[PDB]
Amino acid sequence: RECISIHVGQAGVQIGNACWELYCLEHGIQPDGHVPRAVFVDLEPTVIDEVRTGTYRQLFHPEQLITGKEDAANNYARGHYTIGKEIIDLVLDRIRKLADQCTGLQGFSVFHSFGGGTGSGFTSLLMERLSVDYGKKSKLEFSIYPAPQVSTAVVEPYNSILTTHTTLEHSDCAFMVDNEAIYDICRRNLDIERPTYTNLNRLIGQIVSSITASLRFDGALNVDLTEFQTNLVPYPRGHFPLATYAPVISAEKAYHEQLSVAEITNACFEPANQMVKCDPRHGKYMACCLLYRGDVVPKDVNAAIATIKTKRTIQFVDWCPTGFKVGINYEPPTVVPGGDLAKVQRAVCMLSNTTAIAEAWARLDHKFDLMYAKRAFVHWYVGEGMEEGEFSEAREDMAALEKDYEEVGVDS
Amino acid sequence: REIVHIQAGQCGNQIGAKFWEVISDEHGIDPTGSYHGDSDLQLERINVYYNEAAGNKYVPRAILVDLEPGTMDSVRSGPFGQIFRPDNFVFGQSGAGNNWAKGHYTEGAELVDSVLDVVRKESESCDCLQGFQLTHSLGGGTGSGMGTLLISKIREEYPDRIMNTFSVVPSPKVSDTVVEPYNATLSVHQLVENTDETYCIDNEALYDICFRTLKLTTPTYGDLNHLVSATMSGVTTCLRFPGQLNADLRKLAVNMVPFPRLHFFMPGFAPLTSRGSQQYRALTVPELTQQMFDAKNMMAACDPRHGRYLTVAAVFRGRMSMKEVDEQMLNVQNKNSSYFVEWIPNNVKTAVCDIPPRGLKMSATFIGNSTAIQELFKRISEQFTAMFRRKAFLHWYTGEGMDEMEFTEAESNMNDLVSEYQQYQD
Ligand SMILES: CC(=O)O[C@H]1C(=O)[C@@]2(C)[C@H]([C@H](OC(=O)c3ccccc3)[C@]3(O)C[C@H](OC(=O)[C@H](O)[C@@H](NC(=O)c4ccccc4)c4ccccc4)C(C)=C1C3(C)C)[C@]1(OC(C)=O)CO[C@@H]1C[C@@H]2O
Ligand SMILES: Nc1nc2c(ncn2[C@@H]2O[C@H](COP(=O)(O)OP(=O)(O)OP(=O)(O)O)[C@@H](O)[C@H]2O)c(=O)[nH]1
Ligand SMILES: Nc1nc2c(ncn2[C@@H]2O[C@H](COP(=O)(O)OP(=O)(O)O)[C@@H](O)[C@H]2O)c(=O)[nH]1
Ligand SMILES: [Mg+2]
Ligand SMILES: [Zn+2]
Repeated sequence: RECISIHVGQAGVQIGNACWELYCLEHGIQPDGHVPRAVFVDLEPTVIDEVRTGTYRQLFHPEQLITGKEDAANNYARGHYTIGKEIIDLVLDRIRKLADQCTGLQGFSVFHSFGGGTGSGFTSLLMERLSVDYGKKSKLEFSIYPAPQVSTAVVEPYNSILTTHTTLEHSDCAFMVDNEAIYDICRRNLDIERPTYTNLNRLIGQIVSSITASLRFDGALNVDLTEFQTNLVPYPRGHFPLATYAPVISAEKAYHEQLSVAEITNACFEPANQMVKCDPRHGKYMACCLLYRGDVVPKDVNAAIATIKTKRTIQFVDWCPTGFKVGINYEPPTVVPGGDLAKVQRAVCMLSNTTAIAEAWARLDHKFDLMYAKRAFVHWYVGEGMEEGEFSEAREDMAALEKDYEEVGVDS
Repeated sequence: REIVHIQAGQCGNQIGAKFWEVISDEHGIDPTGSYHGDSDLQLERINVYYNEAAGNKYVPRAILVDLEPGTMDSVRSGPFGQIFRPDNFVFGQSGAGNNWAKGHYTEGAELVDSVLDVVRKESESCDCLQGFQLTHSLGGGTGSGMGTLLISKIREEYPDRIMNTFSVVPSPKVSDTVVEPYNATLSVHQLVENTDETYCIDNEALYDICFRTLKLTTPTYGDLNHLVSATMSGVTTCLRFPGQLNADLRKLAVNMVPFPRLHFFMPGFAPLTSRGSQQYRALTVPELTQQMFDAKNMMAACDPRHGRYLTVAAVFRGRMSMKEVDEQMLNVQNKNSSYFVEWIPNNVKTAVCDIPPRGLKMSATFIGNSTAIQELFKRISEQFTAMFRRKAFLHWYTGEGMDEMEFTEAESNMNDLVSEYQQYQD
């Protein structure tokens, strides 16, 4: 029934504090109410401390807040092997101590930031140690994969080609939200050149609320977590769909809010609104899980979608007749009291697997090579319990992820 | 986390006074007083530079190494001079001769053990050690020789903790000493092989940047020092503050050093406007990157425009949009694709603290790893040969128990170091 969550890496923790905020906010549980149902991991104390100093301070147990005073290191190796190792046990312990206390759970919603040290590496083995300790569950990892041109870390790809290959054979469904492609939404669909990280977080903090929160919440067309991976992954590769939200209108500027279904659903497939720089440049969808929430008439959907199924310029895979999982919830969304999110009475958090990422992975793989081609910051990992193996052998890994996402599509 | 500063030589020392003059105020620590901190955040992370004893006396955890009493006895007899626990003063009343050899093999080699002693008392302080800060000048005895030894020993004692080095590489135009390239070439040698992050500053790159970027007409040393100390505060201490995207020595190290040499950077501060007038506030952000990335404004002597970059780290510290930050950096990376090296898709390492420099609204330290610094070790290396060839003031070295193969060694080494760096400019 439940779904634990492990927010790993400063980012996964910032986003965590955010997604965790939106929660109580739409459940009437102020600062000090019940008890969360997740944990927080980081090898840099000062960040988890922010959850220990700032807002939502006492809504957590100093037990579900793991820290390694030591060093973060923007390098996979160190975070996965060398350092990150020391903490893992302890980490697990909570996701085994928190996993027990419950009643027939469904899985762990993992929150990490692909291209980091504590986020890429660590998790790599966290999800790793999970796939074995609970192979019998769902492993949906919600990632924030590398901005297409606006990356931060100098190594980023090293850290992301490595978190992909190690987690690939362990996740159930990996959701992806592109940090940059979300900015566009903040520039083009909300207008603000002042987007603090605290915003992107409010956003995913939204799209995510549509996943677990409301879905695990009764409705006219419930959709379990398992449901996802089933209706969402055509193949064992921990396939990565993309998150998209519909009413991303500004709560100040424009106001046409009352945008009946027929509109908000069409607003999902236009590439300028998908929290991912993977513009459907060719990527044929192969399965979409349209999660609606608020006042929505099933016919409105079983029509708004029909209209789409016949737009053709939206070309769905061949081997897939119908790939539209319609998830209907009741309670409308719940916008921050005064952030910058419109606040409509219905939304569409549609996520999907698109042959599109054939790109995004490509463009991120290429990156890697360029540097590896010169070993660049390699000495930083080797000296951290890794080898020419793990790199070269994780490169070959993704290689067959560029072929995979190619074969499962583009062909009939 | 933590670090333990090291004031090698007079310069490195003189600067200590300025690095601590600053940092303290950037942490509300009065002479011997405690934390008067205008805020409450300038305290949760202080440890990085102090120690708890009394309850109002957080003492800087640095080392003051020097073979010339008068110096430390000027730093200890002035302003903040009375905050260092006397135990910190590792003096060498000997003749602090201006010979690299006199402070690395003969005179300094003795005072070393009585230093390492303390560098251990401070390291084994508490919590977890990160690395050590090292200030000095590569143009003298107590600086290049004895300080370059202090590290060769440090890096044998904790090849784990990092080693940032702040070197005052011999300014071009005019040398404030004569053997300079001797004391220098010999210390850079030791650097390229122990510390793993070096920030090279040039007394004349400063003047310039201090007489034209600060209409300042009488730039006393105190100033130069002050400007420098401003950068080393943005680097370390800063990142030991919160931030949307914070880093720390390692991130800085693990994002800036593609190849083990250690490589040297060139620090640059952001708001560098003259007092009254200039107080233009054009600091939205494009103004800071405008600054940081220009030629002038690079504490180094060489000009970036004269050689690609391998890595860059804009360590900003003042509330800004992870969008207008992450964005700007890009155009910058495209307007100058020419010089920014290609085999690194994203050279730049954007870092973002929150709280800014006490009295300012928005700043951003720049730590550049450009291939341009090739054209400096060249300089140094040249000066050597031109004088080595004739063994100029060599008797002051050998006569101090040195080797004719020692000088050969260093030059070559550091000389090769020039070579390599070009391997990327191409
Ligand atoms: C009324 C007002 O706003 O005054 C400003 C000011 O006029 C200007 C010109 C300051 C001023 O700085 C200088 O004139 C300067 C003198 C020698 C060497 C270098 C700089 C200032 O003195 C410096 C001072 O800086 C700080 O307070 C920072 O926290 C800074 N502190 C120190 O350097 C410091 C100085 C003395 C004692 C202890 C610390 C800092 C910067 C980075 C990291 C840590 C601390 C500031 C904003 C000002 C004055 C006071 C006029 C500027 O410099 C800095 C470092 O902020 C010079 O260009 C900037 C722009 C500022 O607006
Ligand atoms: N959406 C979003 N992205 C973030 C946030 N914080 C960081 N990121 C992104 O995630 C990556 C940064 O990872 P880091 O913060 O460097 O590292 P980490 O993953 O926390 O772990 P370490 O490297 O060990 O510190 C970059 O690509 C950032 O753009 C956040 O709050 N929200
Ligand atoms: N920025 C700066 N440079 C200094 C200071 N003092 C000496 N220098 C420089 O250091 C070099 C001389 O070395 P010195 O410090 O006297 O050596 P030592 O004292 O024998 O170790 C010259 O290039 C000077 O410009 C200072 O307070 N600030
Ligand atoms: Mg972190
Ligand atoms: Zn309307």
